[PDB]
Amino acid sequence: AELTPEVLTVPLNSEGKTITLTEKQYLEGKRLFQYACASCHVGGITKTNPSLDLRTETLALATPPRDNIEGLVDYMKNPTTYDGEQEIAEVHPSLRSADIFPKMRNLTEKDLVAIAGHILVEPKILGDKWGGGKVYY
Amino acid sequence: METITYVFIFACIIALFFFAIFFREPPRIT
Amino acid sequence: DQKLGANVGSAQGPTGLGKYLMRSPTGEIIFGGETMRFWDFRGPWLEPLRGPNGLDLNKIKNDIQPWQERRAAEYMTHAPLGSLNSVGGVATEINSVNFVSPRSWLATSHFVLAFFFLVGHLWHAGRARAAAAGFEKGIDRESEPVLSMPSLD
Amino acid sequence: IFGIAFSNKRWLHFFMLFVPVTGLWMSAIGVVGLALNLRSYDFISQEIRAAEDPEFETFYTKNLLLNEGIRAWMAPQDQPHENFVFPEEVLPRGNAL
Amino acid sequence: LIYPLGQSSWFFAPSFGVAAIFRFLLFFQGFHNWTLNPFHMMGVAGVLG
Amino acid sequence: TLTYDDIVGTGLANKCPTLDDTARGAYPIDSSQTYRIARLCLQPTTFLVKEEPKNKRQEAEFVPTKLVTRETTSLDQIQGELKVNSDGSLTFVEEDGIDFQPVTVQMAGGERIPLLFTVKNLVASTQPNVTSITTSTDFKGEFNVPSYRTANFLDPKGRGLASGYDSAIALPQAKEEELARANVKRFSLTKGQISLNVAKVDGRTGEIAGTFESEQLSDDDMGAHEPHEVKIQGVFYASIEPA
Amino acid sequence: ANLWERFCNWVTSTDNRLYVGWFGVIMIPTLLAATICFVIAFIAAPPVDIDGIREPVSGSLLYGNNIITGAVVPSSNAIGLHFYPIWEAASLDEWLYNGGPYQLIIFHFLLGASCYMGRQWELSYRLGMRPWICVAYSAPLASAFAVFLIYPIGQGSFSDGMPLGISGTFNFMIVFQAEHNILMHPFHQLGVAGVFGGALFCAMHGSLVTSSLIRETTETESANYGYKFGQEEETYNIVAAHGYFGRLIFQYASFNNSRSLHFFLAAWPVVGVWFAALGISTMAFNLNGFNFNHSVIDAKGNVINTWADIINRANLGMEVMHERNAHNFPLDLA
Amino acid sequence: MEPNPNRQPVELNRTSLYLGLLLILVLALLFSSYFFN
Amino acid sequence: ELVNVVDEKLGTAYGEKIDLNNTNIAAFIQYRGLYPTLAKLIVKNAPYESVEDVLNIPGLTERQKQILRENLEHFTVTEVETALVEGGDRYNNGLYK
Amino acid sequence: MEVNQLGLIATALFVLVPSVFLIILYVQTESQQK
Amino acid sequence: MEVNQLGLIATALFVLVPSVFLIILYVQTESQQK
Amino acid sequence: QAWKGHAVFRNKEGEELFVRRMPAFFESFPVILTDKNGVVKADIPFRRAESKYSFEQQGVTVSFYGGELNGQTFTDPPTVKSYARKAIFGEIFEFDTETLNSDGIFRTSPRG
Amino acid sequence: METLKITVYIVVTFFVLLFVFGFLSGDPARNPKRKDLE
Ligand code: CLA
Ligand code: CLA
Ligand code: CLA
Ligand SMILES: CC(C)=CCC/C(C)=C/CC/C(C)=C/CC/C(C)=C/CC/C(C)=C/CC/C(C)=C/CC/C(C)=C/CC/C(C)=C/CC/C(C)=C/CC1=CC(=O)C(C)=C(C)C1=O
Ligand SMILES: CC(C)=CCC/C(C)=C/CC/C(C)=C/CC/C(C)=C/CC/C(C)=C/CC/C(C)=C/CC/C(C)=C/CC/C(C)=C/CC/C(C)=C/CC1=CC(=O)C(C)=C(C)C1=O
Ligand SMILES: CCCCCCCCCCCCCCCC(=O)OC[C@H](CO[C@@H]1O[C@H](CS(=O)(=O)O)[C@@H](O)[C@H](O)[C@H]1O)OC(=O)CCCCCCCCCCCCCCC
Ligand SMILES: CCCCCCCCCCCCCCCC(=O)OC[C@H](COP(=O)(O)OC[C@@H](O)CO)OC(=O)CCCCCCCCCCCCCCC
Ligand SMILES: CCCCCCCCCCCCCCCC(=O)OC[C@H](COP(=O)(O)OC[C@@H](O)CO)OC(=O)CCCCCCCCCCCCCCC
Ligand code: OEX
Ligand SMILES: [Ca+2]
Ligand SMILES: [Ca+2]
Ligand SMILES: [Cl-]
Ligand SMILES: [Cl-]
Ligand SMILES: [Cl-]
Repeated sequence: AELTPEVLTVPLNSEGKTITLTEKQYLEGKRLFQYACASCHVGGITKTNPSLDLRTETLALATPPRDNIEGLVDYMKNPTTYDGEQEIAEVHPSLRSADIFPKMRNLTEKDLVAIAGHILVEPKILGDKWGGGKVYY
Repeated sequence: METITYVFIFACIIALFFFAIFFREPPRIT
Repeated sequence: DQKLGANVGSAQGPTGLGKYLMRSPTGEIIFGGETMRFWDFRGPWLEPLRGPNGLDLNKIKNDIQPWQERRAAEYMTHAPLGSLNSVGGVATEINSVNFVSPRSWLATSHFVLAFFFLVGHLWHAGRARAAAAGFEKGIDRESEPVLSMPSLD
Repeated sequence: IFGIAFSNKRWLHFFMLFVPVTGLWMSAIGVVGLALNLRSYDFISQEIRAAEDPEFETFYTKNLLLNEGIRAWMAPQDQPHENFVFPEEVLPRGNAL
Repeated sequence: LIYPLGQSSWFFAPSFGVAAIFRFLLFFQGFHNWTLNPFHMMGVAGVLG
Repeated sequence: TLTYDDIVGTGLANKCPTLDDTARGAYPIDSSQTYRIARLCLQPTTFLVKEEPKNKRQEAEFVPTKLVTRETTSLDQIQGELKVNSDGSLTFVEEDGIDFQPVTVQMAGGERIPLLFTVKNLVASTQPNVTSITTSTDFKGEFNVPSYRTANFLDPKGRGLASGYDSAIALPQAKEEELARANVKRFSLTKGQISLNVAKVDGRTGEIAGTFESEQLSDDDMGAHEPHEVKIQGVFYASIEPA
Repeated sequence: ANLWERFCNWVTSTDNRLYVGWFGVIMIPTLLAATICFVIAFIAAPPVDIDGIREPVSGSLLYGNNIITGAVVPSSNAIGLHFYPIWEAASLDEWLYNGGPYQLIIFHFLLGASCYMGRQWELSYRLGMRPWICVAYSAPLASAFAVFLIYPIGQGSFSDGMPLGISGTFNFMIVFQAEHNILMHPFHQLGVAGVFGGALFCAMHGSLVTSSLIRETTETESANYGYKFGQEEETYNIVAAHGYFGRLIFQYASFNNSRSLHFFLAAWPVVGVWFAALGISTMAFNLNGFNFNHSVIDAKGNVINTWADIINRANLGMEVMHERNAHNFPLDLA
Repeated sequence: MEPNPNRQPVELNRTSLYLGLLLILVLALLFSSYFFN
Repeated sequence: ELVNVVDEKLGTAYGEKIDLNNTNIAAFIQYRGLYPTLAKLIVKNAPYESVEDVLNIPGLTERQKQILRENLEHFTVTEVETALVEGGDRYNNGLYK
Repeated sequence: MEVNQLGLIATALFVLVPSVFLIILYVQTESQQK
Repeated sequence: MEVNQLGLIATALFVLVPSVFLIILYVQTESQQK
Repeated sequence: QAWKGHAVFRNKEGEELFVRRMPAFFESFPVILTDKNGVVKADIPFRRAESKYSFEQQGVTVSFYGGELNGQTFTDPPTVKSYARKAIFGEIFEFDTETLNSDGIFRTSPRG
Repeated sequence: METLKITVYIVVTFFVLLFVFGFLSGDPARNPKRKDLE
């Protein structure tokens, strides 16, 4: 099995458009996800709120939809609750709250895209392990 | 009855310690 | 859970003790679950919720600030647990986070050092005594102290 | 210091053979039993009491819970020829963990 | 030899490896409750003794 | 004014506030005004357990017991509506707070009696026409006593209600019938009763204190055995407020 | 001599059947208290709420235990590291419920065993011996400190100290594996090398000395009568022993110097066990065994399990099941 | 310690062994039914 | 005749749909737009005699009402079960991942 | 049959204890100097 | 507790039989000529 | 005493389900039922809060063929569960546990 | 509570004082060889 261009092809938006990430973008995404997110989101779960995970099916049912690059990039700038109802930048890392979450200060737009691509590609590799927790270790 | 048995064996072992120490055959240099 | 509508003062856990809040053995209101052991903990992010009688339910219900939520989340997810190869988290955690707390590095190293230094103390104190008294190299065959002592029995 | 002491060097050195050698031989006998699943797994009196009395707990009953976790959590990957599929809902777990 | 011979196959013998042997220890705990066995306990006393 | 550091480890945190002997006033109730109890505190001082009748079937007595779970017994920071009723009686409707404590007391001879000492969902009322709360006011009402363990609780053999095994797995081929009561966990929900006797009132501050007596069932171990009848006595404190 | 001078002479007397000494002045009462409390508790103590969740665990014989299941159960998680002497309890009944005997026992024991170590130095000094037997005893002693004191300190509770009982010991081990992956920790591995090797070298030394005993007896009597207590001449032929073992392996892998050999016999188990003790004492601060969970990954990113991952599955079983009613939140942080 | 002069050796001859074992065995054969009841 | 009330409830609509009177709050994550805002309001205002009564919660926006209408087919109501609603279990039922 | 469950140990010790006493005395008599 | 009803006699004879063997041998050793 | 007969488990859709048998290694074993292709169709859950395969949800029934229960069908979840628990042991039998005060725990044979 | 506490406190103090004064009572001299270590 290989990390192919098809594995690396993920939805760009809700309107049927895809983007094919390069192997280097995939590596950058893993690195940056580890750097900024894995302390709470290791393996696709969420340690401070296990009810919400990073599974693609879960992201699809989020409001606005988060199962695409644009949705995820927007989440990283202006995170909301699962129903879109409240903005949670004050308690969740984002560019808007880079003042209080200093690890977000050096993240560029390119970086956000790489992180977004990691979140979408990983379950294509790992299946149920991604967002599965210890049961699937 | 089980408890009695366990405590009885333990008590015998403690008595054995006493005899093995204070009533040992003394070591003698020949 | 309080954001979701739980009344955290009256929430009874599986054992009968409060799920979130309970009493210490002297009655102070403290966090529940296993952390009952840690009720002597004091920290700047927690203290504003403390009243005369311990954790204050009205302060908990009304006065928790976003900076407290952030800090508690940060600290919870940087607990000083991790492997020797610096995989952060519990022993069953998967590889992903490269983390061992400086507190763990500093506590473990200094326990090891302190322990071997106690050994060195015993080694050198016992040797200093023996050398001062003149028998650190062994027993004089022609003046063996035990041979001039009465038998024990 | 201790109350007793060796006085015979030949005995001392024989005992040094006897002890670890006898230990290893004993462990081997137990493993021969385990070849047949002939275990010391349970104390029957303990189980009869605990089955009838949900307040009765010992370190013995606690360790069996650990064993049941080990078995359920490790078997599917440790015994792949069995093709075990244990749905999340059947896995033994305590609260939260 | 004897242990796997009493079991279904060589599969359940120890594999020759550090971590593999550790797996063998934990298997014996979870499946055989081997710590509870007085023959293992005598083994422990002879090794530690 | 005492701080946490003044109180910590003294035992005072498990005590209700007291009012001094001069507090024998009256707190006026304006029947057009809405009211709340901002803080209700209950500090038990005695736990009594009704001995199980030998079989004589005379009057079984409530006997003294020894507390073994330390200074962890009081209910506090309880709040709720204090309604003024059309006949001038007052009704307290408990809303929230630290309104339960697991407590274990020990009878002569060693039997341990766990209970969920509680006023959960308390609805307590005074006599009619209470134009002022005075040292003659009393509150009487009932509360809910849920199972001492909640539904996830697992017994020492891993059996539970909302989780756990549903059988005695260590006795794979035992006949199930004799074990049904231990295997099938049940969740108790019963009523308790409480009287609050006002002994002191500060008319100016809205603070009242007195003695209470409550009666409720103890733990039934998720249906494995019969609960005991418990009588709890102690002191209380409440702050009444317009709201 | 005045009374104090006489008392000092008796205390430090080399003629007492059991040496007393100044360490012994502390050791004797503390060990007696620990022993007496332990015996009484092991037989007769009521159940103890070890995990502070009002779920008392029965440790004593009269309350349904046998020798294997029985224990003196650790003090309550509600107590934590708080000092809980008898006089801090409102009654003996409370003291017993909360596991007071455990603290009384382990504190008197640790004090007494530390004095036992000092007493070994002390007598060696009175007898004109070299002083380091006590340094060998520091290994098991350090191990006892690790499981009864240092681990509780690190985790914040004496409820996590090793129980005083056979099955309770196994419970401590299994939970320790779940939480620290001790098997994968090099200090525990050094410990195993220490005790397996200690046993190996014990059997080896026993067998080699026994093999080369000089003929002093007939076949109808024990060869042990060939040695007399206090004789000047060595009772075996070390040259023949070395001649044997040097050929078993090769000449230079065998000791021809008894002092060197006996030093090795002391050093191997003692150093290994020091590392064992330090393993427990450092995992006390959650610096844990090697974690190779999902370390091996294929070209696509599929996890390829190793034996480390199978260990992990066993550990998970222990983790999720231990103290099944004690955790309310998703992470076990102490 | 200086030896105790009151010490005496003890004897049981073979016939006494046989007589004693007979007493004990026959007593056991007699009383055993009552112990089992 | 003794019954496990949770197992029994699994044979009702509680085992098929989100029971507005009993189901733990995380179940509302299953469908778009319900969590956490509506989920909190629903649990807080339970029990309901019928599913449609959820539309009568005070303060709702028109948007919220429409989301509720689109999701009634995923809801049910059954009698309140003490074992499921005590302990604050509707907010935290001891299950994480 | 519903016998007394202590009858077995009672009988066994009733035989063993005095029998053993006698055997001890007999054997040490034999081993004395002729 | 529902223990094995033969455990008592098993344990008693397990102790008594070899202990008695040893006491017999010890005492007859002592009674041999010095 | 007697064979109860062969237990056939079916779900509400009428598909035959098969209880996974206990291997000799296991002192205890979960109750999991699969279709003929090994897909999980029913079980006895430990945690109930997220159960999807409970006998109550899947309408599991058991019918007996041969033995003492020949021709009988049970639909009540307690009874169906009870027989599923026994099916992990293979064929199901009626035992006299009274005569010897049997304790319910397996012992080896003279072969072992 | 209080009488037990005081009793143990006195007992512990007694033995500790013995330990300290004991080792202070010319301990280096209590050996079989060279006593002049002052
Ligand atoms: C108090 C001592 C101490 C402590 C607490 C630390 C702590 C740390 N160091 Mg530092 N360091 C130290 C001393 C210390 N170091 C020394 C002496 C050196 C010179 C070699 C260094 C040079 C150094 C470098 C270059 C780096 C660190 C790094 C780190 C971090 C990761 C460590 C790691 O992965 O260990 C791995 C664990 C081991 C190698 C195992 C050590 C086990 C020893 C051998 C056992 C000792 C036993 C005992 C003392 C021997 C007695 C024998 C007996 C028979 C008598 C951590 C915060 C890393 C980092 O993150 O920097 C930002 C890093 O890159 N350190
Ligand atoms: C107090 C802790 C403790 C102690 C001291 C022991 C002690 C023992 N355990 Mg037990 N164990 C424990 C805890 C402990 N255990 C716990 C908590 C569990 C969980 C249930 C277990 C599970 C367990 C299992 C599953 C087994 C043991 C076994 C043993 C015995 C191993 C004897 C041995 O050296 O085999 C080592 C191997 C040999 C002696 C075979 C010969 C080796 C040859 C000579 C090697 C030649 C090497 C050669 C020169 C080349 C080397 C090359 C190099 C590159 C490597 C011994 C009695 C074993 C036993 O009982 O066997 C009968 C066993 O199978 N234990
Ligand atoms: C050698 C005698 C000895 C020692 C050292 C101890 C020690 C202990 N006892 Mg035990 N006890 C003893 C004999 C002893 N006992 C006897 C004979 C009895 C039967 C009456 C008991 C009955 C008993 C009970 C019932 C209990 C204890 C408890 C305790 C603990 C707390 C004691 C305390 O609070 O003192 C406080 C005293 C001091 C701090 C002394 C200060 C005064 C000196 C002069 C100052 C210098 C000391 C300083 C700390 C440094 C040490 C010097 C060093 C450098 C050489 C401790 C482990 C309690 C327990 O175990 O709790 C869990 C407990 O409940 N004891
Ligand atoms: C109230 C109640 C009932 C309390 C009891 C509760 C309880 C938990 C009790 C514990 C039960 C218990 C004992 C459990 C353990 C049971 C168990 C596993 C037993 C093992 C049995 C067995 C046959 C095992 C087979 C392997 C075997 C033979 C082991 C023997 C181990 C052993 C005795 C080793 C020796 C240990 C030891 C301390 C030796 C000291 C020797 C000594 C005096 C050395 C000093 C010395 C050294 C020199 O170099 C020289 C020159 C001289 C001169 C000299 O002197
Ligand atoms: C069919 C065909 C081809 C046939 C051909 C066969 C043929 C003729 C072959 C010849 C050619 C040939 C030699 C080929 C070699 C092939 C080969 C390399 C095989 C490898 C064999 C192999 C795996 C070897 C492993 C090496 C090995 C045995 C290691 C263990 C030994 C080791 C590490 C020892 C050190 C341990 C150590 C410090 C011990 C000291 C401690 C100890 C025992 C103390 C006790 C003690 C010691 C004393 O010292 C004395 C005094 C006394 C008192 C005493 O108490
Ligand atoms: C590439 C790495 C970079 C280098 C970094 C350096 C790291 C530090 C290395 C540590 C140095 C060790 C020095 C040893 C000296 C010594 O012991 O002398 C004492 C004697 C002297 O040897 C005896 O020597 C005698 C002469 S004399 O005493 O030396 O003068 C002679 O008479 C006699 O026959 C002979 O046997 O040594 C021996 O008795 C035999 C060797 C025994 C091994 C000692 C090690 C201790 C046990 C191992 C620890 C256990 C670990 C495993 C855990 C279970
Ligand atoms: C501070 C004071 C501390 C005192 C504590 C009491 C210590 C008790 C020491 C054991 C005494 C019993 C010895 C009988 C046996 C006896 O009298 O031995 C005496 C014997 C003397 O050896 P010799 O060399 O003199 O004899 C050789 C010739 O007789 C050849 O036949 O010593 C040994 O054999 C040492 C090895 C055995 C070591 C056994 C140690 C066992 C430790 C106890 C384990 C049991 C625990 C059970 C717990 C429930
Ligand atoms: C609670 C702890 C209790 C432990 C106590 C241990 C108890 C030990 C009991 C000892 C009893 C031993 C008896 C010694 C037996 C014995 O030694 O006999 C012979 C003995 C001869 O003694 P002499 O004076 O000749 O000396 C010989 C010496 O070698 C004896 O030591 O005479 C007696 O002892 C008198 C008792 C007569 C007994 C005669 C009865 C036998 C006749 C047969 C009866 C049965 C058949 C009846 C058929 C109907
Ligand atoms: O207490 Mn005894 O074991 Ca140390 O971790 Mn957390 O706490 Mn409980 O869980 Mn896991
Ligand atoms: Ca009044
Ligand atoms: Ca029966
Ligand atoms: Cl999910
Ligand atoms: Cl556990
Ligand atoms: Cl927790």
